[PDB]
Amino acid sequence: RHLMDPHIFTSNFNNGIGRHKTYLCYEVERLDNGTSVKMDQHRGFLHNQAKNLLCGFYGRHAALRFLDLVPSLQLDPAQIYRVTWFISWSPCFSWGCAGEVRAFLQENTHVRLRIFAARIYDYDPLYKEALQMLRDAGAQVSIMTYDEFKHCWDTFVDHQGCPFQPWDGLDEHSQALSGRLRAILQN
DNA sequence: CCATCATTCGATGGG
Ligand SMILES: O=P(O)(O)O[C@H]1[C@H](OP(=O)(O)O)[C@@H](OP(=O)(O)O)[C@H](OP(=O)(O)O)[C@@H](OP(=O)(O)O)[C@H]1OP(=O)(O)O
Ligand SMILES: [Cl-]
Ligand SMILES: [Zn+2]
Repeated sequence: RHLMDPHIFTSNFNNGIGRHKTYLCYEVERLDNGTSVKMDQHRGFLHNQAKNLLCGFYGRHAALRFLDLVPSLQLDPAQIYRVTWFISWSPCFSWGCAGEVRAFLQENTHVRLRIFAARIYDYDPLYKEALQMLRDAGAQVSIMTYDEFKHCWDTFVDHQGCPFQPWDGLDEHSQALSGRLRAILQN
């Protein structure tokens, strides 16, 4: 029902250009005997609650906003689900975000998590430890390529019929990030 | 409250 402005998608998911915000598009699928049935009702997008020192508020990261909304998803404890995130920045360690996602996965063994990041959040000096902790908790940690960007455009954006138009350098940036993520996950 | 930055889950500066 709720779709993202095209300008907001192309300004926030560009994998060579940073913004001072995080968007997270999410999709939930049920895993059956062999198959997976797509649950169109369980998809949407959100962004971080911005830091706001006028109120003494040091923000709430997009990943923790997703954990906040999990109860409202009303996932049946008797079924197994795969959650996919398409997140403009990779999850941080230093605010405790990777830790809470790990705790979530340990507490909810019927939920399998897949994360595709557009960009690596290395402003956090412990960014490697975040990506390794999520992998160690059983999350698939990946870089967004053309296929994931095009899927997010097609699925989450208010395109009004406009096909995905890849930005210059999309493939080159995806490959370079893919190489940085592989070196981090080798250990 | 915006505007800027060729913008790292905002920091500044101007009014
Ligand atoms: O079932 P297929 O023959 O592979 O059709 C695919 C498939 O459609 P769905 O998204 O409806 O399943 C792609 O998604 P995947 O299942 O392969 O992940 C989709 O890509 P988007 O998710 O990017 O929209 C793609 O694109 P489109 O619907 O734009 O044609 C479409 O067709 P093609 O792969 O033949 O282009
Ligand atoms: Cl985070
Ligand atoms: Zn965080």
